[PDB]
Amino acid sequence: MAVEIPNKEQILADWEAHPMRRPRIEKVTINIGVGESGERLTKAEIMLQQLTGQKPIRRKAKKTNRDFGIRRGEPIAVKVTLRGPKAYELLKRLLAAVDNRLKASSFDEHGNVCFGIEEHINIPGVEYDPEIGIFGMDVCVTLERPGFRVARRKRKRAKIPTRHKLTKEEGMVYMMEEFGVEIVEG
Amino acid sequence: LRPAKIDRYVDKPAYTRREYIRGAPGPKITIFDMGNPAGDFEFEVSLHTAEPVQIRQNALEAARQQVNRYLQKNVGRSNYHFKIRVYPFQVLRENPMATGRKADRYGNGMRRPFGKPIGLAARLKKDQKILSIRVNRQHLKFAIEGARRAAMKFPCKCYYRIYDKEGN
Amino acid sequence: MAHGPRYRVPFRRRREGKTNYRKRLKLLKSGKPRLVVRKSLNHHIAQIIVYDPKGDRTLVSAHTRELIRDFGWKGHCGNTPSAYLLGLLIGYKAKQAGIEEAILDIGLHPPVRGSSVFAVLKGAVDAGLNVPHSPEIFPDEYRIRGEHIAEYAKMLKEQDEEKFRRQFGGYLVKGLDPEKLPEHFEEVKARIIEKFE
Amino acid sequence: QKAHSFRRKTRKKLSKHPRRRGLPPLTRFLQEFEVGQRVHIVIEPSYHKGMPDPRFHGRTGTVVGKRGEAYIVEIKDGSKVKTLFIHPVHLRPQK
RNA sequence: CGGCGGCCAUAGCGGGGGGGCCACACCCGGUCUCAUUUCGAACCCGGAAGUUAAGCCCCCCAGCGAUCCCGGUUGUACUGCCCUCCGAGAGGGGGCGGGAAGCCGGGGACGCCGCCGGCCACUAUC
RNA sequence: CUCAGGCGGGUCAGGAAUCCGCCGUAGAGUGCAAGGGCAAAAGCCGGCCUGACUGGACCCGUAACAGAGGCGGGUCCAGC
RNA sequence: CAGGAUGGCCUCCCCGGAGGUAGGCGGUGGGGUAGAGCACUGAUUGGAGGUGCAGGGGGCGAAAGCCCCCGGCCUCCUGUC
Repeated sequence: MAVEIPNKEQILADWEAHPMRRPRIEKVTINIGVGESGERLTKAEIMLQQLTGQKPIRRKAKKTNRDFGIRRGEPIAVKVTLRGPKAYELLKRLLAAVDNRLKASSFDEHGNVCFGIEEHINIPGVEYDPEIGIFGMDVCVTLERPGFRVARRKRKRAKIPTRHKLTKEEGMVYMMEEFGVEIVEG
Repeated sequence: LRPAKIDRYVDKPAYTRREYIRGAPGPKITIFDMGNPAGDFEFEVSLHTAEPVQIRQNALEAARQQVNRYLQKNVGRSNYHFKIRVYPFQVLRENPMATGRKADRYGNGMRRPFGKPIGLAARLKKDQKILSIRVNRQHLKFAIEGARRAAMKFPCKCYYRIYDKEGN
Repeated sequence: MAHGPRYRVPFRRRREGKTNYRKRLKLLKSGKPRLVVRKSLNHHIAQIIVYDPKGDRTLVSAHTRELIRDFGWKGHCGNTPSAYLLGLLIGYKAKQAGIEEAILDIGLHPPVRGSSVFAVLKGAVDAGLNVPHSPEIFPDEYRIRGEHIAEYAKMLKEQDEEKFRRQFGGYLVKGLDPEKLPEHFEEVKARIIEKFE
Repeated sequence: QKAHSFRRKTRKKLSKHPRRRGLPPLTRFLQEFEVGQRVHIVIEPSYHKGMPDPRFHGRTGTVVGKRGEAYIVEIKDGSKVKTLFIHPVHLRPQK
């Protein structure tokens, strides 16, 4: 169908109506799920740290399989959580490198979005690259309302019902405004 | 197989669970719904049970078939809906016998006088429906004849009898 | 608990999301009063509270709303030297409680040095109380005097931006701290007296 | 005994409705019980460490004094006079 | 408004309004005391310019849930007590003393209460 | 700091580890039978640490009431 | 184990000494057996409507190919206890 246009008007209306109620981007967590480590050592980690500009974190193993995660207590994957300008800067160079125009039926159901394209790492010369060359990615954006912060801390914990809650419509256009293109179909 | 002489009443405590018997043989009745749907008929005729019992798996199938055979030949299966409501759960217990001698008793006194599962039986309480059939008024008279024939094959007796619910 | 009769009892305070039962059970055992210190962004509260199974009774309260009025103190009320001189006011009313025992209920908060709960505690001891702690957790002199903050406050000014002296951010806009002055603290700290002048 | 040491005639006796399950109000753990006071002793299975033999359930004694955190209650189990040490969790006031 | 409790869903869900909300939130600076095996998000130092919109407080609506009651089923199901009372030796029934759940219909119930401060106040607005 | 599990989105051969949100009063986990207990925990994580300590009682089980050794635990206080 | 010992228990004597509570009622405590049920832990009988899927049959064949289908594997208002 179509999706962008109602979303955009709502978010614009809401800002005018109360300009410290508008939705925001809480974090962008860039991850490689399938792993570069389990049976090898991730040199993709070095590539990720330059790309984010922040320290990445190792990921302990669980369960027993035969692929990845064969024993427990071994690192498997790498992610970095970006917030603020550090996220926005990532998004513009990385989304542009890969494809745009992906369905809002292939994004999350809560106003959230995951991008799914694999291949190409920005920043030459690092993408030739020994030992791991260009690896795959998944980029998640968690969007939330401003008032939730109240819940997160230890004081005045409240789960905010629909009277100020994050609605699926607004979060997608807010991300798109920053850098992004979403297709109409969805 | 013994006769029905303890398989004809409730007298042993409810001990169903296959996690304390560890499995027991399935029902000798292989079919439970027969005929057509229950909305294609107006009226409802039951055979009604008046006495608590345990009725064996063997008696449920004999009773059920004997009704169904007559119903099939005369009426055809274009008409009637016939259901046997109950399901056997009740687990059965027997001391094992081969009537030995010498060192063998069978028996026993004790040296495990305890049960074994030979079957399942259905506990029919007062005011339950042993059989429930749907028919029109036309096809009343076949169902009543089948129903007399069941009533003998019941381990005791009925005294609420061939009962018009009426469903009307 | 949730909907219909299911596992676990509801509780007014689980829903409120306050208190730490574990800590609380431990605290109460001594039979000594709780000084319930709670923190906020621009208020800090201490109250000497006893427990009774019927409702608690509060013997004396003191607020940062009782230090702003009537003691010539402007300050901010979220800052560390407001907590210190709050310890002093509940240090003059703890000599009117007639017992000098005053132990910390922090509700649900972590213990790290340079905190409000330490800052008030720190003011209470000097006020003349005697309490159970082992020291390793008190702020330094620069926090109490109001000097760390003084170095930050001159740096930043509000509705301006510059490169060293009017740079954007909080700096304290008050009639007797326009740039945050440890002179102000020294006057008010001299006001010490149990008659509340 | 051959099937007794702390459990026998229990499961269902220590079981409760889901509404009476969840660790109980804090007030009762804190609750003080005086000496010269008559107390009902009721098994609370939410707290393992310090819990009566099921035989003791529903007995009524007089608090003879205290050891530590627990109290020492004199009770009559049958004819015999016995003293049982238990936490405030497993006492309720009579009236 | 706040803070500390008691009974611990009669204070659950949903939706509606206002704020008599510096002080409590969002919000903004993070140099410094300090939280992150990644990010001031979390924890903590600092501030309030902006937003009442949550939250939070107050008021209200029961459709859902939970609490309690009335009537119907029902004094029925079930039961303590006794019998040369009945049946072929099982046993049952009557009297007598008691009397449940599930369900249907009809309702109260969207808190109450205790202590202490506080913009405003000297009171209860809330 | 709060869970199996489910739901949708990413990654992979589905899937798992792993990621993002939403649902989720306990079905998870607690070495091992069974049962009971438990969600700001006894479950999960990080750090520190080695009290699985010495001594002497108290109490109950053992062995209900009601005699009955040895043994076990819980609960105290003293010392470290 | 067709046996002893020690209690409970029986009797006789002696000592201390004012209540005792088998009975019945109310108040304050404990509880899942009769009964009853679908609200869990739970075993399972049966037909619908989903076609959500592992697959044994067919089709535009590219024999369950994108797409629907039929043993069926498991949801859902229901169905025995």
